[PDB]
Amino acid sequence: LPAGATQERTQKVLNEVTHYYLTKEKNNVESVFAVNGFGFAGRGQNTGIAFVSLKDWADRPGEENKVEAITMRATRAFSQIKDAMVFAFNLPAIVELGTATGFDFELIDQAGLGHEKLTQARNQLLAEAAKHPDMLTSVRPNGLEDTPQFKIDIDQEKAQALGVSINDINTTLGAAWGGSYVNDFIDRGRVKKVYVMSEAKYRMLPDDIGDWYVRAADGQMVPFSAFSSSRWEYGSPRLERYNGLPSMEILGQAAPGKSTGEAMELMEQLASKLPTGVGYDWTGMSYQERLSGNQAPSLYAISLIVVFLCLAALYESWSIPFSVMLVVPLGVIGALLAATFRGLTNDVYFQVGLLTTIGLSAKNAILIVEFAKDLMDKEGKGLIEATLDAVRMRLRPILMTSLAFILGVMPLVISTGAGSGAQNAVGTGVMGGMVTATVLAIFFVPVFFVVVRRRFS
Amino acid sequence: EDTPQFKIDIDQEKAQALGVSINDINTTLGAAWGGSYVNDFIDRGRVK
Amino acid sequence: SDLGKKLLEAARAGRDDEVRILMANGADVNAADVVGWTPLHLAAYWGHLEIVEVLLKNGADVNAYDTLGSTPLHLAAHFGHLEIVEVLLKNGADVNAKDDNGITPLHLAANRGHLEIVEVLLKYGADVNAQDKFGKTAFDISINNGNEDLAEILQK
Amino acid sequence: PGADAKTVQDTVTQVIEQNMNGIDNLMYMSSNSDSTGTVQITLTFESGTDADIAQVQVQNKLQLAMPLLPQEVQQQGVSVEKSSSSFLMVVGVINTDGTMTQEDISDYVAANMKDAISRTSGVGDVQLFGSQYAMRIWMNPNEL
Amino acid sequence: STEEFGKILLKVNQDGSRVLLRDVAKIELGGENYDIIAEFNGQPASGLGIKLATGANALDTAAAIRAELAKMEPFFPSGLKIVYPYDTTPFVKISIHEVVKTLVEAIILVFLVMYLFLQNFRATLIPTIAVPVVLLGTFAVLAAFGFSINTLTMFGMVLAIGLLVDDAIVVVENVERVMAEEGLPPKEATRKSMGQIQGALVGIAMVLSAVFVPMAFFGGSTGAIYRQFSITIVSAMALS
Amino acid sequence: TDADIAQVQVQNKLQLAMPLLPQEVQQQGVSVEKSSSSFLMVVGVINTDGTMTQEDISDYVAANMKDAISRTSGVGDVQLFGSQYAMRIWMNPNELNKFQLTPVDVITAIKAQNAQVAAGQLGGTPPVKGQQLNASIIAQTRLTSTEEFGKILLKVNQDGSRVLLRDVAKIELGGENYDIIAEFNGQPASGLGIKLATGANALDTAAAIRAELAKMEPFFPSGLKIVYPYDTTPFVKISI
Amino acid sequence: PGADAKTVQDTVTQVIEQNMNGIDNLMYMSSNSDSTGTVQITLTFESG
Ligand SMILES: CC(=O)O[C@H]1C[C@@]2(C)[C@@H](C[C@@H](O)[C@H]3[C@@]4(C)CC[C@@H](O)[C@@H](C)[C@@H]4CC[C@@]32C)/C1=C(\CCC=C(C)C)C(=O)O
Ligand SMILES: CCCCCCCCCCCCO[C@@H]1O[C@H](CO)[C@@H](O[C@H]2O[C@H](CO)[C@@H](O)[C@H](O)[C@H]2O)[C@H](O)[C@H]1O
Ligand SMILES: CCCCCCCCCCCCO[C@@H]1O[C@H](CO)[C@@H](O[C@H]2O[C@H](CO)[C@@H](O)[C@H](O)[C@H]2O)[C@H](O)[C@H]1O
Ligand SMILES: CCCCCCCCCC(=O)OC[C@H](CO)OC(=O)CCCCCCCCC
Ligand SMILES: CCCCCCCCCC[N+](C)(C)[O-]
Ligand SMILES: CCCCCCCCCC[N+](C)(C)[O-]
Ligand SMILES: CCCCCCCCCCCC
Ligand SMILES: CCCCCCCCCC
Ligand SMILES: CCCCCCCCCC
Ligand SMILES: CCCCCCCC
Ligand SMILES: CCCCCC
Repeated sequence: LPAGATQERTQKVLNEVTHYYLTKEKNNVESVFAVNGFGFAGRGQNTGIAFVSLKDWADRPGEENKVEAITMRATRAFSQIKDAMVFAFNLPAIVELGTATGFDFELIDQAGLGHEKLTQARNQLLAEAAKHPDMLTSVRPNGLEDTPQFKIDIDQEKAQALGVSINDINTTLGAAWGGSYVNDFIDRGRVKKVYVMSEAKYRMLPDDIGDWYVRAADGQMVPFSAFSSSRWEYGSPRLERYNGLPSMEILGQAAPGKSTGEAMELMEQLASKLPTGVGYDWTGMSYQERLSGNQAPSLYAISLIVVFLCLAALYESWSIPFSVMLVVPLGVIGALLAATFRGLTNDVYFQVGLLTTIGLSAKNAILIVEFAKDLMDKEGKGLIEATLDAVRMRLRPILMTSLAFILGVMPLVISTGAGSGAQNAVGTGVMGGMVTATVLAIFFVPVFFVVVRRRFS
Repeated sequence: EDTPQFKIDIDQEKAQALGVSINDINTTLGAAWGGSYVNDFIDRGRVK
Repeated sequence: SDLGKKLLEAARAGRDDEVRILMANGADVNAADVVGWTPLHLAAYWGHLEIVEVLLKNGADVNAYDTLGSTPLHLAAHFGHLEIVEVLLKNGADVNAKDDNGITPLHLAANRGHLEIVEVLLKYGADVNAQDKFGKTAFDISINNGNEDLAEILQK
Repeated sequence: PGADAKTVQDTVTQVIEQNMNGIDNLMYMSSNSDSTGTVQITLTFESGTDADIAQVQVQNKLQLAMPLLPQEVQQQGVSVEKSSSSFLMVVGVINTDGTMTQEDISDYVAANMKDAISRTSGVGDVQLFGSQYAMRIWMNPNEL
Repeated sequence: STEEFGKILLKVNQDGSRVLLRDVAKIELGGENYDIIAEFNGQPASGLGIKLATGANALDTAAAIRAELAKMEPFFPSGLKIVYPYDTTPFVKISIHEVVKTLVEAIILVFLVMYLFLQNFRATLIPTIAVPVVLLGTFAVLAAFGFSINTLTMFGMVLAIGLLVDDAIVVVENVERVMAEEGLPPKEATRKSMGQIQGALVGIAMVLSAVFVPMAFFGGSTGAIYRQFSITIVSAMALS
Repeated sequence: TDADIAQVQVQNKLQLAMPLLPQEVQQQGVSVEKSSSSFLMVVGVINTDGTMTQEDISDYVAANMKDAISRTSGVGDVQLFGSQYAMRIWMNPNELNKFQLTPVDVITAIKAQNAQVAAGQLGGTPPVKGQQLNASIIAQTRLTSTEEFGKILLKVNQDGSRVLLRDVAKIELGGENYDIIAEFNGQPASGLGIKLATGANALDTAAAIRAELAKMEPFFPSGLKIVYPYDTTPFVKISI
Repeated sequence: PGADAKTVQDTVTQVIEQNMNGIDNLMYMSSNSDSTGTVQITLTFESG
């Protein structure tokens, strides 16, 4: 709900949200856990969450009754609710990763500018980010905006004049309006807290301030009206800090067809043109990528170098290794085809699948080149004779493993049930890759072996 | 090495006679000549 | 209304082009949030000069008062927005307007030590002898704050 | 309790943050001070850091900063915990016949359910959704 | 008690009447704060957010929690009901079973494929022995690394069966070929067959290690996920 | 000996002693540190434009630099060569006696009138039904300037005249202490004496310190400049 | 100090014991609260 909205206003929206799910989605939704006064963006009366629990996977048949489809209808249905941002969304598989394409930017007060100047600098950065929709999408603050708050100035002179101590004033106000944890008591053999506070009806409105009296030194009761003066100002209901300095967290993500790295480079460029004493830094997933991205080239390099050196030792040859190593794309093309045409992503299950597909195609290729090479070395056969005999001997065991394994992953591909997201991500990239790895390698590996032996004669 | 130091003796009877509390004497002597950290304030956004 | 609250948000953020469009579409200038703040209050507070001028052209109450009796001139005078103070006064802002505490724009301008704004308020006929609920003048504030420059001007 | 964001930040968050020195393998530190009287300071450490050492080192530096916090905050307590979002499960407890408020159920769960679940095999941590009872004195300024 | 707090003496008037705490305030047992209103299908609610301990079995703990709640059932007041809005256990139970089904079916499919081509039951048995020895053995190596049975390590194994199945098929097929082409007895045929491939199999081990082992050395959250797949696939492939 | 466990054991015991220590000693912050006794390096800070005094530079280092260096891994201890600013109330006993006031009156006024008060909310939970308004109540906040401290009202005389704190004391920003004063080649300076944490790598920590110092330099005021008057690490790097 | 066993068990021993859950390698926990107001809570861990 908008800022300054009460618990009761939020409760009314949550009741509509609960009602929709128990009405429109009564075939799917088992329960709605309506938590008023709690949001991840920040605490406060104006926010809430409904944790929707569904019926068993058996009782929700087809794509119409899955968390994808219900999230869509729910968000769309709640579009019309006035004075409320209300949207449904699925949980991430693991909570702590966030999103790929997404970044986590910290805008930092580096020179004691203050809250308001950091707010202006953030608006300036948000404005510039919006002017690059080709590169950055949903560039938003993670925090809360300033809200009306009731500034009350205790007049020290009039307080001393009337003989009312400041401690009696501040305690009266704080205890009544804020509450005061006094001490503990024992309830049925369990230590528990004692709170004093005003009954609701005397701590609701600015008029109620005047109904509170403080006893002076001379025994006369003095209302707050006598020694106080109040006015509305704006102030933060949530002040963020990063590494001990005032900060404002900015979330966002790279626009479609852009890498996170590019989006981050623009955010650094735009941030360099912010006012004096406004720094920035990357946190969470962004800090993680910025360091994990530096690592990749080394590990890709070291992997490729050691593979070559192992094959070089196996074949006793600096050139022959290339005949095996050229198989890599034959597996990867079918994986990318199967993944793209099924509308899946380049996820970790797909990526590790490429290595197993590359490994098994590399394995097949190694035994073709081994048989061919030994026929030339031991039995003095010709390149083409040895190659044609090698691929003949290896055709059966290649087609057997592939036939067994492609049937082995077939259920994971067509799986629609519980945990089907991961099964699809594993199965689709492997099945597709194995079809091309098998089909192409039997025709291409002999080519690679012959072309390489000719080139290095 | 040891060094000259100013020994001051608060006469308890004379204090009780004049109606001056020992807390006020020790706070006055200590705050004035030694210094007293009273509470915190905010200097350009930082607690000091 | 729908546009009333979009004008409240737009006036606060200083989104000049959005206010222009909302002014065309007849968004309520007299729209007020829970504490009783109009767009002109929010423009006067956050120092958005062009929006103050646009809202006044579109018949916004220059002497609108919040739930504690504070006007836009109070906010502009308090937060040192010299151009807005002058524009509000040109469009007939009550220079001697008192909030529920008896605090005038002169008192607030004096307290935060805004010299130019005190001089402008005096030109448009500010009661220098105006007293808050505690009987304090702008002079009393200048003495207590120890602003010697401000003490000279208020001596008449 | 009753504290605005700035009051929390300027008496609690800054004082704690200023005392987070001499802890090993800290990558970064972030904090929220908000108007519900709450502060939350998350210290994130290097991958492969012993979480128990990271937690005791944070706790130890806090204990020495505790005398600098307000009397009200000292009283409530300042909690140092390892950060885990992943729950094994959420057990919900409800009243279907209108006899019990949410505060009534929460007190029952604290007193008669929470501890036995905490003591159950493989249970690493139990969090109560609500609070056990408090003796609430609801003051009346007219009678006062 | 609320009764005792009600009787707290605030002052004694001149006339002699006593001002108690119940005279100036309403004393009730309530919550510590009123910021959250929890509700479950409209009904007032509370609950326990339960977390799994370091090195604990998620399925055991869930079963153990349910046994403890069952013992608390008869002591609940009227209207009190346990509900399970969030529980990862049903999902994990299915995740592990679907992987175990895939590995069992994978070995069954090899039996069928081995019989289709080679067409004798003795040849079909050799992978049916060798593959479960490796899959089972992988768990022991997972225990050496202090790993759990989880979504990553288990899908790590179904990604690997292509490699584990091949090592079995390659050895048996090449013995069956050498016998068919040269007419040697099984013992001599196996000596010659392994003579052809044993150097290549050591080479494939060193090549696959070079592919997978570098996944383990990525840093942060992403690097920790790859390390689950890396140790699992390298371990299964090495035993194979 | 594990320095981590030694710190835990030493501090477990200190925590028993802590409540028996005088309140003034607790409020100065007791510290348990596991560092080398010797300095790894001194990071000096000077103003080349002579725009900032020794006291200004020392306050800048204390307020914008020290904390982040102190938090850096491998930094067992950081000595500030100078003092962070405090609000100094320099009391006059002649002017104090004139208005029948003591340091006890001054301290009580500074506590009463330099206070950050928790004042609760308009329309706070639990609310009445039909509440539309919800806003924080803001009462007294911490004083931010010498002017506001001077403005503190100690006493109102019988004739109505006000005794402010500036009437009985000189008020200024100035060191918590005035004991340490550093020079770099004769010119005004402050700095950080950094001692290496027990078992930490000197070179890696120095690198981390230099990395953190690079992040601050852009946001320095005009004239401020890091100099490196003492560093044990360059010799290690060059000699190897 | 000066609290009886029953009071000390309710306010200290159980409050501490409630939190001693889910520690690594805890075999068993034994504790006593006595008339002098002393608490001892001994946690015994797996061998090694
Ligand atoms: C029947 C079938 O399909 O497989 C069953 C059969 C199954 C593979 C079992 C898991 C596991 O004990 C298996 C081992 C290797 C366990 C170790 C030994 O004792 C073996 C002698 C035993 C043989 C098969 C068995 C008993 C199954 C599971 C997994 C159950 C676990 C979870 C997390 C739900 C399964 O049901 O999926
Ligand atoms: C044929 C190929 C051979 C290689 C494949 C081997 C697969 C091995 C996978 C691990 C299976 C053993 O895993 C073990 O399963 C049992 C029975 O489900 C679980 O048992 C637990 O969950 C089940 C299901 O909720 C409950 O009914 C039971 O009361 C509870 O204790 C154990 O917590 C788990 O540790
Ligand atoms: C820090 C050390 C790291 C080392 C890493 C290097 C890994 C090298 C990859 C493995 C290569 C295997 O190497 C291969 O081994 C076999 C052993 O059976 C050798 O032995 C060979 O000679 C016999 C002689 O009877 C032949 O019948 C047969 O053709 C072959 O086995 C090959 O000449 C060699 O090419
Ligand atoms: C036979 C030659 C070996 C080729 C495979 C070597 C590359 C993998 C190295 C590595 O450890 O990276 C792990 C990486 C982590 O994300 O996993 C992956 O993302 C999968 C590797 C990408 C696809 C490779 C094919 C490229 C075609 C040009
Ligand atoms: C190659 C098989 C070696 C198996 C070694 C098993 C190590 C036991 C480790 C026990 N634990 C999981 C508690 O660490
Ligand atoms: C049975 C062979 C397994 C070899 C796997 C090697 C994993 C290395 C672990 C790397 N790292 C220290 C980052 O975890
Ligand atoms: C990882 C690739 C290394 C490249 C090595 C080149 C060797 C070519 C020599 C061919 C000699 C026949
Ligand atoms: C690090 C890569 C080593 C490759 C050596 C190739 C030698 C070729 C000489 C003909
Ligand atoms: C035999 C293959 C082992 C590869 C080692 C890779 C380690 C990289 C460390 C940065
Ligand atoms: C794909 C399975 C092949 C098995 C055919 C039937 C064997 C008799
Ligand atoms: C003769 C084979 C050696 C293998 C080295 C790992």
